[PDB]
Amino acid sequence: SKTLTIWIGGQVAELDETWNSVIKTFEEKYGISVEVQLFGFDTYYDKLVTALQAGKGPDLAFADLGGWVPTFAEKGWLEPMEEHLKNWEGTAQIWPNLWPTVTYKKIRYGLPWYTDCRLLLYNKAMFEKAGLNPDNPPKTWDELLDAALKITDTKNRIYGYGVSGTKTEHTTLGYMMFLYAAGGKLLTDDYSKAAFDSPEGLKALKFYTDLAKKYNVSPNAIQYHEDDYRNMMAQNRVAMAIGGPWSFPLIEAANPDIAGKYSVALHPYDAKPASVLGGWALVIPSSSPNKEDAWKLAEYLTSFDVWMKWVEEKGGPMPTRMDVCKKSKLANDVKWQIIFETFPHAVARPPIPQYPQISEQIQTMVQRVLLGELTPEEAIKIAAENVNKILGA
Ligand SMILES: OC[C@]1(O)OC[C@@H](O)[C@H](O)[C@@H]1O
Repeated sequence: SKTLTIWIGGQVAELDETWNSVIKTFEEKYGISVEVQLFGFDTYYDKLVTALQAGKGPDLAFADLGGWVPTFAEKGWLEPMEEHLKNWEGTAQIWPNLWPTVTYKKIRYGLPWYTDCRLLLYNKAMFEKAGLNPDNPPKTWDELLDAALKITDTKNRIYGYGVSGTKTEHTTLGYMMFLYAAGGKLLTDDYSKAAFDSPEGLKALKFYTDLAKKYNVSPNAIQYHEDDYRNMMAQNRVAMAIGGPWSFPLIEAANPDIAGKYSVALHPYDAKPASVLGGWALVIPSSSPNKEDAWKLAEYLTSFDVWMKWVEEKGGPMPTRMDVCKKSKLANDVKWQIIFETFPHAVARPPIPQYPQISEQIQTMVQRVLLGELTPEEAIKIAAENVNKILGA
């Protein structure tokens, strides 16, 4: 009596014409009507939590691979998908580093649908205009700073490197990119304790925020993040940001003339190369009255034919299926060589129910420094203390 309802969230929800085509094909094939709701990234967690707490909303929902599935599963909000995955042809094709991201107490509660890792996204034409070689992007923090300073011309609203400092996950991810590039870690290996209140973590915090505050190579970091910077990049106003394969269809939609005029590279680093893992899974709420049809939709959406067509048309994000990654023409593109080589090393946000609260502490830490309310030393002390209380609660 309830129409099958899917909630699609995050940046990929902008590809609404592609989604409509995909869903219509499903309806034709299965004779099941689908109610679709699309959600922007920045408020999607709060909306999804609101619904799951109430026992209402979707039969199938997007959930971030960055800790949401363990958080929801711990509460009993999600239907287990072990039995379905055991019987599904596709299971052995999902990149294996993705299964821990949707696992709670050795049970899988989500089906990874797209994935990514984070990289330097940069604008070739802007490098060239500044007298830099586009095909030789910065490899180190020192080179990143030099290139960012050389490109920046704030008087003409031109910026070398966009720093995310909003109260959004992008800011945590930005800090993590620099933390791991400095040879630090977010939590201890057993997740019991904060690990970022270290000399490495301080160095990362100071450089990430200095790019915005001292060196002034970013638009206002308190107001803007990765997705804003990608759109500015399409206008040739921001030369470098953190991004990845989801960025590709989106930047090309914003400015079709930018095709071929942007690329990706391993993000510049200090002590160690770093990348962070991301993406979205499909989950079925335990309160759904339509659980079997919801699985049928998940199965269809994560099928070979659907993902082959998606990649053919849109060129991103990265399929969670190995066979599509390997059999599609993605590998012909140099952008994708870099992605496939980096992905297996990408570090994961901790797959624990505490993660969203922890991310909130990292966001606040960065913001308070950017706002001049706290020194990096003061901010990182407080954040780590709060994370340890969260983990001990
Ligand atoms: O694909 C980009 C993305 O949606 O950005 C936000 C992250 O939290 C997600 O995991 C994903 O990487």
